[PDB]
Amino acid sequence: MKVVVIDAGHGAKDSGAVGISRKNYEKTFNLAMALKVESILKQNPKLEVVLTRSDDTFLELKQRVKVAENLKANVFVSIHANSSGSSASNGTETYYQRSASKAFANVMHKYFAPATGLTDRGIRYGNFHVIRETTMPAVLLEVGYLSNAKEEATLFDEDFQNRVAQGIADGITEYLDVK
Ligand SMILES: [Zn+2]
Repeated sequence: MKVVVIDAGHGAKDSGAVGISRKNYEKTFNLAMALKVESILKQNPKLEVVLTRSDDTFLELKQRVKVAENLKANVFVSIHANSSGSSASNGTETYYQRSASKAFANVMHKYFAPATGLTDRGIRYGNFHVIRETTMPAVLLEVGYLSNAKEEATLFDEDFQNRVAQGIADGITEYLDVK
């Protein structure tokens, strides 16, 4: 089968970005999203879904990449939530670091971006360890900004997460052509 590695950014001592409300942590959002994407993709027998973390545990960047490399993942998707010094910043972004990951970023963004319904900030280059050191198509998704009051609430909305999780799942399913 085709192996899909889903990486929920941060975890444990690393809370990631703290929402403007000061009541939500990015790590919480990342895990909830990863678990939802896993549940959706698990229904596909042509896929073998592996999560770098399935609970609130700490994982070094090198460790997340090692799993993907060791299990020979076909794709790698790191899920994150963004933060800005200005509470006005908002939108969804998809990052790639290597040329071989651009096709996947394009397909992923095609289904992922519309699902968030947030401002489409497009596909951008990002020098992030997990998408740089990986050798298979790898993208990092910054779903939305936790620094924006309305957007933070939206990212922690159950329906939003389910819709976006399906979009992320579609990006993977479509790219791997396992419909
Ligand atoms: Zn992050």
